[PDB]
Amino acid sequence: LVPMVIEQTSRGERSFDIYSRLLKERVIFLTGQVEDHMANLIVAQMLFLEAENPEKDIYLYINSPGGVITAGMSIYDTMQFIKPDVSTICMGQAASMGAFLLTAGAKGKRFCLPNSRVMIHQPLGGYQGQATDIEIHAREILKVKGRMNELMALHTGQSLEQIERDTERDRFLSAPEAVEYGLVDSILTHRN
Amino acid sequence: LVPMVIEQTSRGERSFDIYSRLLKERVIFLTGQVEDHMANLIVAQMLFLEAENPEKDIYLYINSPGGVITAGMSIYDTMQFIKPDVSTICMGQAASMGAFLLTAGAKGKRFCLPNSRVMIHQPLGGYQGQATDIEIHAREILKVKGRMNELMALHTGQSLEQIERDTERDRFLSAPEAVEYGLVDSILTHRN
Amino acid sequence: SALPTPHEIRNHLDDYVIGQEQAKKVLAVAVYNHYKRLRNGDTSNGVELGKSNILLIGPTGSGKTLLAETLARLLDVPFTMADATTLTEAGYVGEDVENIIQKLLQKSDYDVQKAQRGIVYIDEIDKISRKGEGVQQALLKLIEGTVAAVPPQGGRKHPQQEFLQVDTSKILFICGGAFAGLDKVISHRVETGSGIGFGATVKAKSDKASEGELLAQVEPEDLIKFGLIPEFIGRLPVVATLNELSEEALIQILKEPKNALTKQYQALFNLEGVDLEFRDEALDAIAKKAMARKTGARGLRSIVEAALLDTMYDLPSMEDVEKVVIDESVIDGQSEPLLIY
Amino acid sequence: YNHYKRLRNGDTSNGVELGKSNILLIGPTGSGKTLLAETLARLLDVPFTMADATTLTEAGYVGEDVENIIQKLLQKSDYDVQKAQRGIVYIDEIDKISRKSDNPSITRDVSGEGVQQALLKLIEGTVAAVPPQGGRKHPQQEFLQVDTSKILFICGGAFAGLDKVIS
Amino acid sequence: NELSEEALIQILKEPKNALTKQYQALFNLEGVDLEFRDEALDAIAKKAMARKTGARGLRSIVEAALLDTMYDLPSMEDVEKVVIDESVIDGQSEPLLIYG
Amino acid sequence: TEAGYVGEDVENIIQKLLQKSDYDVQKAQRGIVYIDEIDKISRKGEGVQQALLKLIEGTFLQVDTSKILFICGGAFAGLDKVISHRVETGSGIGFGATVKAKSDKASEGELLAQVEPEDLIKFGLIPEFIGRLPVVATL
Amino acid sequence: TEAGYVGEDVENIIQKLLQKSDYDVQKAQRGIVYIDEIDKISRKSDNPSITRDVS
Amino acid sequence: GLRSIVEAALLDTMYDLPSMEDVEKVVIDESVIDGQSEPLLIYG
Ligand SMILES: Nc1ncnc2c1ncn2[C@@H]1O[C@H](COP(=O)(O)OP(=O)(O)O)[C@@H](O)[C@H]1O
Ligand SMILES: Nc1ncnc2c1ncn2[C@@H]1O[C@H](COP(=O)(O)OP(=O)(O)O)[C@@H](O)[C@H]1O
Ligand SMILES: [Mg+2]
Repeated sequence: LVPMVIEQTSRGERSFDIYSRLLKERVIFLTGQVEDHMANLIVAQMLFLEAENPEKDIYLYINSPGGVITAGMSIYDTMQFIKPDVSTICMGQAASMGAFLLTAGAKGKRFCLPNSRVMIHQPLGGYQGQATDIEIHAREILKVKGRMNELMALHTGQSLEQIERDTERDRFLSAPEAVEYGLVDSILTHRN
Repeated sequence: LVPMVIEQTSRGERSFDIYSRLLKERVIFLTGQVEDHMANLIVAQMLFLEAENPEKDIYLYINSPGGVITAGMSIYDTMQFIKPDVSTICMGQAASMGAFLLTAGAKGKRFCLPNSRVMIHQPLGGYQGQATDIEIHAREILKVKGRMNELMALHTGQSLEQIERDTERDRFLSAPEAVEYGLVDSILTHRN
Repeated sequence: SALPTPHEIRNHLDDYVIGQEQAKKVLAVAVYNHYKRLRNGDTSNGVELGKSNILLIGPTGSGKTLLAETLARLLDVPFTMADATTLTEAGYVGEDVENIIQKLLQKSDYDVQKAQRGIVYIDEIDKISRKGEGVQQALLKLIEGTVAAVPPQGGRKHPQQEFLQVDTSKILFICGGAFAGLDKVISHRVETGSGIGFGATVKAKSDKASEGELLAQVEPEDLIKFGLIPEFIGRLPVVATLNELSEEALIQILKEPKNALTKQYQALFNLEGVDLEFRDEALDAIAKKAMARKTGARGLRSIVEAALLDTMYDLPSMEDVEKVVIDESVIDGQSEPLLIY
Repeated sequence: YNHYKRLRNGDTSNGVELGKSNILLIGPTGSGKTLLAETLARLLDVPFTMADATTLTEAGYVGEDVENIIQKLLQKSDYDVQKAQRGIVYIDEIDKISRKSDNPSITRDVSGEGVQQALLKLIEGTVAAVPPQGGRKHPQQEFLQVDTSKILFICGGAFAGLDKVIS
Repeated sequence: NELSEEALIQILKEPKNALTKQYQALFNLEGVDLEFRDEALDAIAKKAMARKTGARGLRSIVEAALLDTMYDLPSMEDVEKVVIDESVIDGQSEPLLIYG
Repeated sequence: TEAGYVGEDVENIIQKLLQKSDYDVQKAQRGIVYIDEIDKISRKGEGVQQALLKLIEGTFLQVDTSKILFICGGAFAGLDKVISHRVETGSGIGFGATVKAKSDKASEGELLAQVEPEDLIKFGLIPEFIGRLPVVATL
Repeated sequence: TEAGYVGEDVENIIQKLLQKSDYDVQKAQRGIVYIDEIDKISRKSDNPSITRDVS
Repeated sequence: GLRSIVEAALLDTMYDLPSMEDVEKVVIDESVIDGQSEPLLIYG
């Protein structure tokens, strides 16, 4: 069960959920697998924060084992669309989509924990049916990989070819290795 | 599980749901597989906005992998029947039904993000039973296919024969490619 | 002594206040009428002319007080003010509404004729709307005439000892306040009802003029959504909105006025024989400082004073100095104005 | 008309003791409730004073008392109890002293029920305890006595919500 | 009983303390007549009912329609009379100032 | 006290300085008047601040309040808190950059040095009271 | 009680002392004044400001 | 409550009776309390 907390204000005391309390502070939690329901929920939160203060940073904590690719591209567009900078923090585990959303943050505001794990690979999929349909789906997923790698190279800064070679198979990287690859800008060990 | 937020005004503080708070701003979310329960619920949101103000635009954010044909067509008649203009936004994925509901939006108000995928195909169906019954259902689904294409070609501006070839089989299209077909009018990348 | 035409009142008000051109016209005719009647008790008929109250709905640090204060000082009449948040109904610890009349009589110097021609200025009307309502009910009568009972004391044992009455049907009640949120309420009634989303309109381009033009379209129905009871709004027929002080305005606000902070230092430095100048670049920096702290023009006095404190401590200890030119770096504290004699 | 008659017949030589009928004005907002009171004084030849119930509180509190109403009537009646005992009153906003559905009598509504409980004898008749002095009269302990058994008392309000109760 | 549109029009002309008689008396101080077209009064009544302001809102409506007019009126001369009309209330025209 | 009370009045102080001035308006015109005990009457009494408006504006032979400089000492009680409500800003619950100094203090005298007119009224002061105090000395 | 009210005034404290001092100004100003129950005038009112705390 | 009934029943009667002339008696009946009828005047 999610506990409740009280927030003291001028008008008095207001009760909020633990997640709701952090939402007021421009902090969104990305937990579990990435699906359409979760992604649409996070998008509504991001747009909501823009209305209250379009000039303040937004904090996005990412902890996911991965998910559907369509959902991730939806969130990536939102980060580039809205004016305020989005700070992405990886805590625990970060898969292909988690990593792609991690490097899509504002340049210079990408943090990572010392014992955090980052995993990156190429998109997955499949199709069962006639050969003509398989060819169409085969070209579709191929375009997604190229579209994702091109964006990954922009934020990381590495060349497009390097992204292809390193993403042929699952690639696990730690916090220090992420900086060299360019997936993150700094590592948070202790306050100050 | 769903976070709650508050809207501070002179009257006081009121706790609202993240999805409910956006509904006040004439924003509807279409997430997950299409079904009777979710489709009917969306219709209720459309009617409620019409009652409050029949002159303000309605925003429809679509993210779905497709679904039942009958359930999807219910929304189309609801958007075209009421006076308010309905804005359709393609986010992440849009299948035959999701794309059908996308081009059905108000002209000049159909937007789609750059990293978005759109798929279109002929409607699906089936029936097991006597031969004479199969002919009835087989003849009915053909009307649906032709009826749906006529609407797709009219809103897009393309020709019916050209659309039939495109929708004969699964056709994947990107955001810029969608504009050529006429499914959308513009692409949103950044504010202003 | 024929009262001055509104044009004159505006031209005069412009001298000490730059901007808010629409509000100036409203507060010129509105008060020219409120006094043209008082100086003519009869009307060559049996008519009983009424009163028209003014509601100044402006943003914070816009100068609502300044307009009221300046309007009274240009003339020779009593002027008082108050704060709705420091008042409450009867039976509660909160200050009673009758207290406001006391201040008015004090300023009037124990006079009724003068007090009848006074201009009270209520403030902070917002935040006491529904969900309080009781406080807004009492004021509803005072603004539309009330024979109040005020203790006749404070003027060295006033000869009148019968709870001296004061007619409140001739006092211009300029009830102001900064309605935080009204701008959004109005936008949902005059334009797209979408505040959140990809097609909404987020206010982040520092469009300080937007609120001014938005408030100009205010209507009574808009106030009902804010909480204000319909009766109170009806008592205030005249409404004048004030724009938001822009960056260009700030630099301008202390340039033209006869009592500008810049000119003030020029006057005292000239008395000692030294000249004072303020490069326009310095002014541009000051403007950004005031927006960083959002202290309107109240903080401009502390900015320039702090920047010139050190300078004043050294000028009397010098000789042959006859000119000073403040630069942009002087205000931040990294430079000292060059002494070119 | 009836009031004026009672004045001419105030001697009441006839064994009967003519009573008084108090009015209760109910009207929508902005309809003219407080306007009719101000318009009647323009022609009346007897002391008439207006008041408000949103400023009245039970006895022994910081707010106002119900006896203040009779003090305002003397200012208009040149402190003549006889004349003041044959005047008309108009209590505006009589709808704001109504219990907020507090039928259980949880607490003391000094601004609601508390004020109503103090007027039950003023509208009927009682030897009111006028405030110490609000006129030429210098002392305070005098506590001028006045009878309110021939003083009409009009009460007007808006009763926002009563329309639903009726339906 | 709640006031109706018809009642509002009657309130603007019949009452001895009507707004028209009040503003008209004001314009007589400067030696200029103030005329109010009957068709204009109907517009004001509809506005009040649309704003839910009642009789008190009438003054507000008139002030907005006669604000600019009185801003220059005392500073000018050779103006014998003014004729307000429905278009003035709508805000698509200016009151004609007859000279004489 | 109030101008209608029996206790010490504002006119009383005018008399006090008149004696020191030798009944010379020229002397009492400029002579400094330091007001002490101003930190107890501070609005939480309430009536005193209202009874001081006259003395601030300056309302026997009456002596005009032309240049008799007024001063105050320790007037506010919790000004430091009011200042932090208008100068201290940042974030609450979060990581890194977000401030995490809600139970830690840095300096008390520094806050008073950066006091703003807004903060003054924010504690309960009135415009005229501070309207005639265009300077501030932070001790 | 404060001065003016119907209650006793602080000035009478010195009068009591004079009785012990036999009206001798010198001995009077060299006496000791024990004020008991000083904890009873610790004002508890919630800033009413209408009336005064005579005690 | 009785006073309310008599006043309401005779409210209209008192508003027009003083203006009228040549009237000596008045008789109220049960129908007047319901409003269906009006109280008659015995002129003379
Ligand atoms: N146009 C202007 N010219 C000069 N000063 C201005 C102007 N607008 C605002 N101010 C400043 O605003 C202050 C008064 O604002 P204030 O009374 O605090 O408004 P409110 O009480 O409504 O917030 C004054 O100190 C004045 O210097
Ligand atoms: N029937 C009416 N005739 C003329 N004026 C009216 C009428 N009703 C309301 N008013 C106007 O309304 C104002 C008084 O309103 P008020 O009597 O306080 O409303 P309410 O009685 O609903 O509180 C006056 O300025 C008056 O011109
Ligand atoms: Mg009324």
